Amino acid sequence: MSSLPVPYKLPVSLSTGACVIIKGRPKLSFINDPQLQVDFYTGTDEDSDIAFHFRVHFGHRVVMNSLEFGVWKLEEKIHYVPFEDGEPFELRIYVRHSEYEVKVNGQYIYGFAHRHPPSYVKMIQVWRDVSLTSVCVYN
Ligand SMILES: OC[C@H]1O[C@@H](O[C@H]2[C@H](O)[C@@H](O)[C@H](O)O[C@@H]2CO)[C@H](O)[C@@H](O)[C@H]1O
Repeated sequence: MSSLPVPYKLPVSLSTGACVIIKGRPKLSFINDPQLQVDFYTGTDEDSDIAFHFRVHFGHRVVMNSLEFGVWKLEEKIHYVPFEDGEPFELRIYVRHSEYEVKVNGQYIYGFAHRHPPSYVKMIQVWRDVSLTSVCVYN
């Protein structure tokens, strides 16, 4: 029941081989339609673009996208992701040469083809209805 502040922001540097590990817990029950959002920004300003947007509608679906010149682009969705109601989760995002690889709770979930070079990602924001245990960037 320790937590980072939410919304949480940190500066980052991403390269091939890097891994973002996010651990926390939904802060509300699923019947309350809670959400989790992770945004990889290509700048440090409020109005910077988002190279990778990962949004969990707990109990319903996951959507992924990018924000480019202020426009949401092609939405990619996952019907089922194994987040458990009331349980802690572990989310990992690996930076590969051609895609981000998304892992949740020991399962491979998705490969998101890059739309922007990861070298341009400058900060990450993790927010909405979560308590956050830790946000680590490796390599
Ligand atoms: O694509 C990410 C983007 O989704 C918007 O919401 C979408 C919603 O996901 C979709 O089911 C519906 O058909 O259209 C909505 C508007 O495009 C969010 O508004 C936005 O914040 C992003 O999360």
